[PDB]
Amino acid sequence: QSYTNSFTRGVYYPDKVFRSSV
Amino acid sequence: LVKNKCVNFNFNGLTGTGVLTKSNKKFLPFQQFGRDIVDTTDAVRDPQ
Amino acid sequence: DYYVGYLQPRTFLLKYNENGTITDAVDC
Amino acid sequence: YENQKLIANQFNSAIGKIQDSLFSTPSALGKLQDVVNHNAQALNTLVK
Ligand SMILES: *[C@@H]1O[C@H](CO)[C@@H](O)[C@H](O)[C@H]1NC(C)=O
Repeated sequence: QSYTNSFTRGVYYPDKVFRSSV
Repeated sequence: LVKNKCVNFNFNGLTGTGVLTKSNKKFLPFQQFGRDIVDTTDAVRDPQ
Repeated sequence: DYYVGYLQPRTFLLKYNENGTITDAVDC
Repeated sequence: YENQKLIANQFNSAIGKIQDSLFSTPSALGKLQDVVNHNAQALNTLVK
């Protein structure tokens, strides 16, 4: 019934690949 | 599984040739593969 | 007491930590 | 033959100023770094 803004939420891991400092 | 030998591998459908040694990298308990800036498989976890 | 949002096809730049943990993603 | 000492002092000061200028400014050696970066970028694109 109300409205807000998503500051930075909603980021998930795209796949199952490990990456280090990239 | 053999180590320190140039041996073809078929880890869970991932196929290639190389030398398989011990890794000190830390994996989150959902990641299977491992890449780098060049985007090549650098480290893989044992399916077993 | 909950929020609902819809996903759209975007392009994102993600920064992985040495221990491969996503920190501070930036939109495009 | 008349201003030998003055000229020597001027040269000595100039060489020190050159050393300080090279030490301080990091963008002086732009060309060599650009060549290295271009080669690295070409190799990275080729492998990618
Ligand atoms: C990464 O892993 C190492 C080793 O477990 C740990 O010491 C460190 O705190 C972890 N996190 C960061 C951000 O370095």
